[PDB]
Amino acid sequence: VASYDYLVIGGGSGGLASARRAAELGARAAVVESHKLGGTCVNVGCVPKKVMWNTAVHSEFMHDHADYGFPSCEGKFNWRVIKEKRDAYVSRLNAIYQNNLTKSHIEIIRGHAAFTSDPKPTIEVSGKKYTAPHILIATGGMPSTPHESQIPGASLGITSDGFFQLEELPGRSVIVGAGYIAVEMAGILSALGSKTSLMIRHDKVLRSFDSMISTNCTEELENAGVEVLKFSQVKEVKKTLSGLEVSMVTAVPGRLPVMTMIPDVDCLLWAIGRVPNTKDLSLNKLGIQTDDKGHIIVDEFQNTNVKGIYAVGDVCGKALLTPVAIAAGRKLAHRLFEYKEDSKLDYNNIPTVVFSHPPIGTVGLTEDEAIHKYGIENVKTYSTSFTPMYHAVTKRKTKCVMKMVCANKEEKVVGIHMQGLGCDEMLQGFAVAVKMGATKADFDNTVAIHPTSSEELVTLR
Amino acid sequence: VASYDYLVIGGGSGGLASARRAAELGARAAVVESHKLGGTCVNVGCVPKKVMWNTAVHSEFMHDHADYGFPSCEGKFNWRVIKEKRDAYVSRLNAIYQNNLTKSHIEIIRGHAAFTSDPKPTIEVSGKKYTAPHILIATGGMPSTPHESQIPGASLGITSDGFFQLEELPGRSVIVGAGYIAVEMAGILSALGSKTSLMIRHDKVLRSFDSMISTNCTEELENAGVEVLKFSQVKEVKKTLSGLEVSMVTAVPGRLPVMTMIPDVDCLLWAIGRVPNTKDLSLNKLGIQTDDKGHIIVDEFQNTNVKGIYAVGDVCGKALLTPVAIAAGRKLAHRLFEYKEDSKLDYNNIPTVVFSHPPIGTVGLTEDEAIHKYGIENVKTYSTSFTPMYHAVTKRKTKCVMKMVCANKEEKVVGIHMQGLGCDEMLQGFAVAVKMGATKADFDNTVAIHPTSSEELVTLR
Ligand SMILES: Cc1cc2nc3c(=O)[nH]c(=O)nc-3n(C[C@H](O)[C@H](O)[C@H](O)COP(=O)(O)OP(=O)(O)OC[C@H]3O[C@@H](n4cnc5c(N)ncnc54)[C@H](O)[C@@H]3O)c2cc1C
Ligand SMILES: Cc1cc2nc3c(=O)[nH]c(=O)nc-3n(C[C@H](O)[C@H](O)[C@H](O)COP(=O)(O)OP(=O)(O)OC[C@H]3O[C@@H](n4cnc5c(N)ncnc54)[C@H](O)[C@@H]3O)c2cc1C
Repeated sequence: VASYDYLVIGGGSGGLASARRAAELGARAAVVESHKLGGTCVNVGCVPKKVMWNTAVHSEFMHDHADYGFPSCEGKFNWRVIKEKRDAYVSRLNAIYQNNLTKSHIEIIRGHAAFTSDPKPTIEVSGKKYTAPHILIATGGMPSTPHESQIPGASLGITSDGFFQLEELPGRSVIVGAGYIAVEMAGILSALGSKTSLMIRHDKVLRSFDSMISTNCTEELENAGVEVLKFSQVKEVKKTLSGLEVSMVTAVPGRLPVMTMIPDVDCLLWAIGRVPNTKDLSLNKLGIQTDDKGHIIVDEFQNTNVKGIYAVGDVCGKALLTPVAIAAGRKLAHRLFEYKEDSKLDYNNIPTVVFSHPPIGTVGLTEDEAIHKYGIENVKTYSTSFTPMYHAVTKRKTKCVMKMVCANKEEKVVGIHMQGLGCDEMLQGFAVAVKMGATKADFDNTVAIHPTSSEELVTLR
Repeated sequence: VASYDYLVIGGGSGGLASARRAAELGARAAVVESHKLGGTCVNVGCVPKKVMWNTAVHSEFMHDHADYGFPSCEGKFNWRVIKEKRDAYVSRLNAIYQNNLTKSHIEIIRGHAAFTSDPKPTIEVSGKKYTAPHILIATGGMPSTPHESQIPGASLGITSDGFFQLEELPGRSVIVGAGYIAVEMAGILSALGSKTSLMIRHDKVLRSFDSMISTNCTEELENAGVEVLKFSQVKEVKKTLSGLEVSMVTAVPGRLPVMTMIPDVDCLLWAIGRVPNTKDLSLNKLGIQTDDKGHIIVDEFQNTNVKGIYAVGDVCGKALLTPVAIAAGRKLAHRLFEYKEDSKLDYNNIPTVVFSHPPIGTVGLTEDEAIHKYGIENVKTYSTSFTPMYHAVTKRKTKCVMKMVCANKEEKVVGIHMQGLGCDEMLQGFAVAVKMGATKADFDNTVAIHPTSSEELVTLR
């Protein structure tokens, strides 16, 4: 039984981040990974997605070429040209991450880990046993898919994982789901040329975001050529002579339901949710607490109900973002190996960017959350809607919407929500400001940068 | 002699901003303008420049089309197509600004204003006299040009004003100057297809910016095809049979000077400086203080040496930016008509974006200024240099450089400097943070947004 100071299960965003900071602090650490280092983000997440988003953005701007005095671009997009370059980039990143580990003297145990029946917390990878006074579970999650029992022919559709395996652009695609992953996929496919439909259970996408955003995003999707099928869901899917045939039910409130068949579908993409990767961990062997979805339960310090065992990242089911897994993993390493018992991550004011077209940026409370926390009487919001200067000379147009949520008489900025060109790189700084507890006065007393879209946020009235 | 509560001379950024805020406070105001409302920024500055920058950005991205799986774009840029659309946009803005004035009940006195010999401060516009207890001078400035006496044939070149009158793309252009206007002009002309040369007196451009920026910007200019002629200056210009012939002297330190002739130049653009517009104001009639450049001297409250007379904007020669003129103008209106005697603009931490390729963003002190203000021992800087993810799949590359200047043990962020894709919309928020007095810890405790370039600033080490 080989012993280490720190055993990290899962070589993804949180695991690697935690292991590397620990090693820096003098801990003898080891990382267990059954697949490719970098985890979900690097291999089938953030990275390949951003590359594809940059590709879609190229398509959109190509539509404006003539408006800007250039000759019209004619071409059909060649998917496998970009797919190959994308795959290669991911390969380079994998090699880099391995190198980072070796340089830090972190041992890499290749294989699938599971807890043993042994008294003191111990795991087994390929017959060999390993243990440590501190063990971190950062196994992440996977795409959720419907059961054939509930939706016949469900296994005929793909998930976001399959999306990155596609070698050709699907002629016709149907995406099911209304979360950020669904929105992003629909946006990329549509911009690249696929006749795309997005099937959502209600009337708007991203319903957990501020109402101004969900409303605006749904509209922009439609303006971009995406067919948004509201109040609908798949009843069954079947393989026809040429492609799939999707049977769906549309039940608009105050109306009679109606069944519809969508034929000649080349790609059915399920983007309905994520499930934690805890099934084959043998967590029961140690009695580690989980909820009914399989998420590991942790306190504010990432502690599980068992001493010496922690969890961070997607596996805990809260704030499923790479930077959050990373920050939580680092804060943990500092608390354990630098003995800063107050070291933990504040899950409030975590910023998010959704790579739609245009992109969405958000941080803090939505107007509704602020109203429930401070009371309608104490919440004031400021907002604006304009057409970015970039479209002053184009026939095609997109909008830019911004909303600031303030609380109390001091007008503390508790939330910022926006969608528009450049909003993806615009958010970070304001997020710092909001984390610092800025008030509207602080924003107002900052000289604007002109001409930009960002200056609108410091000149709201 | 018609009397008002507030008389504003100049209908540009600062003048209009001040007049409108004053009216809001109940003041009976009037604005004197001899030309087009909107001033320099709207008519021959920020606006038309940004439109042209967006056009140049289109050209750059078109070079990457093939790399992103699209068929190569072939076309020659058609200048007058964009010039006409640009002119029209400026026309719309002019109409809008006039409307804004009327709606606020601000009187517009068309004509050139000058102070009279009259005791109490009075001005005359087209024979009629006007007065007020408070008069604001916001006449801005104009492009500086060499005297024929010093540089023969100087009048053969154009200024930034002339640049916006160009109806065709110059085949060969030479820009003289090393400030932001020169850099921007060179960048646009070069990207649009003109064989461009930038003539600078020393070895780098933007020498008043942080050394990392001036160095990087000079390199990027060269990588973009701009011929940077260092340690050179024009000796004389003459009109030949086809275009201009520029005679220049290149005096590299530690070398013998050498004269060179640049033939077939279609456009010689002087971007050497700006002179204040105070010459025909008859300021002497009231003994208003100015420096030897013609700039009106003011205290921290925009007061001139004469009671009841103020000045803001480019005419005062400090921080020549539209947002600064606007903020100073508004702060003044609040002090005068809302009686907030402490109302004034803080000229520290004013953010600036230079629309180069890639764009530059800066706010606060450069490393050298921080060292002179706090001492080498108390100044710490953090920086990084990387290739934006957007170029992971392109043959063409640009870099992204970022530098954070911290002071004292607390590591207060006193300066942020960067250049790279997206930096134009990235700065505003960090500027708010810096204005609030953030420390490196505040930046470090803000969760990153991934994948973006902006996340690099909150993960510096
Ligand atoms: C399509 C999509 C796009 C996304 N885009 C973004 C974005 O753009 N920005 C963002 O911030 N987030 C994004 N996310 C979410 C981000 O990918 C995850 O939040 C992040 O990867 C979670 O980090 P993790 O450490 O918790 O898990 P993971 O990264 O998933 O790593 C878990 C690792 O554990 C390994 N593992 C599992 N079980 C064990 C075992 N029993 N033993 C050994 N190894 C094992 C898996 O192989 C894997 O590598 C994206 C998610 C996806 C699916
Ligand atoms: C090429 C260039 C690009 C620039 N790009 C930017 C940028 O991108 N962002 C930025 O922030 N800044 C930019 N600037 C600087 C910005 O244009 C000025 O900082 C800003 O216009 C100054 O405001 P002002 O109120 O002081 O003067 P102005 O805008 O110049 O207005 C002065 C007004 O006074 C009028 N006037 C003058 N004399 C009198 C008189 N005797 N009576 C009656 N009317 C009269 C003039 O007609 C004019 O309209 C740019 C400058 C230029 C030249």
